[PDB]
Amino acid sequence: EWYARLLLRCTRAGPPLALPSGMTRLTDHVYLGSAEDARAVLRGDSGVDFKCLVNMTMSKYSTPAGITAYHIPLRDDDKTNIASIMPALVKLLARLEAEQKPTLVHSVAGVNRSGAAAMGYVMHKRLAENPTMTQPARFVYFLKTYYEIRDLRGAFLENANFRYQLIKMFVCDS
Amino acid sequence: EWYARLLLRCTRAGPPLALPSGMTRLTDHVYLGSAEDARAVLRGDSGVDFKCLVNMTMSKYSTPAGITAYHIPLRDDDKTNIASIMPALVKLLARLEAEQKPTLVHSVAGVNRSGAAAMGYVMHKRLAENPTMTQPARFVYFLKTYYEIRDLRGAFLENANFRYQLIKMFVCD
Repeated sequence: EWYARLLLRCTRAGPPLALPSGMTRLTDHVYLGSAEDARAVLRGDSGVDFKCLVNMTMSKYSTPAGITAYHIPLRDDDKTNIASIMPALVKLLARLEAEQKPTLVHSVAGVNRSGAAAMGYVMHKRLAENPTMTQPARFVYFLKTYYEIRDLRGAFLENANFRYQLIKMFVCDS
Repeated sequence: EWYARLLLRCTRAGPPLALPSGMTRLTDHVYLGSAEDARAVLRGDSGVDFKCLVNMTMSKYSTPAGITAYHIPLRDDDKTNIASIMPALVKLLARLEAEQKPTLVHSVAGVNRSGAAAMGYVMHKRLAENPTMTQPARFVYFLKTYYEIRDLRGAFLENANFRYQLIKMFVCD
């Protein structure tokens, strides 16, 4: 696909000029964070009453009472497949959002694995709101949204493999 | 102005890996070239029976009988508004195309001033044929067209200011 490769290049932002510092609230109940943000939730040091944790790192952890952790172990590399994880994950995040359950999606740096989940969910939410959205409209929305989140976080979805898989799923596919 | 800055991210192709070496036919009657292509037409050494030349350089020239030269004085710098003259230039190129006059749009390197006219005219022609094209559709078409022409010419519309002005005019507006 030409438009997919074009968009992957449009979103090749080069090296991060800042690293994520703090969690970012993507929707009223979905948050994007790092291992540092996840650790703060687990210590009971968070200012948000998180009900769910979406762990996209290799290492599992125990959760205190009242917090449910969903473990999606992924490697931040160029061959990892996220095409079958993403449809289930965006549906899960949309269900937690609808249930008004504050959720933290995280991975070690809070950049690539969790960033891919964050991008997928934001794309999914927009398409749920406008299911008629054309392929060029989806293309431009992905572009604008990618740079909008990257502006807040400094580093976001740098992994070209994941970004391409997300472009294929939410821009190319109807 | 805010929307145009993303497409400008998309068309930052880096350094040219080749420079234009012959004219490029953009449409049935509109061609893009350099000073070298313009001088070949004027010597009667061209392979096309050109009826018009659109000179987008500061220096004017004389034309042989049967050839009409339109002079659009522009400099290739970061202090030029190419947008100011673009609506009348695309309107002129569309009229020459309709009159079926083979036309050569040129500037010294055949990259930036004539490249901006070439990009503007291709955008204009597409929108005239497809007037329902949406802003994202215009965005993607500009992007695809920019890389298509750059692939053929090596260097094309490298001047970021002209490229941004063209995005604003033909994609945003």
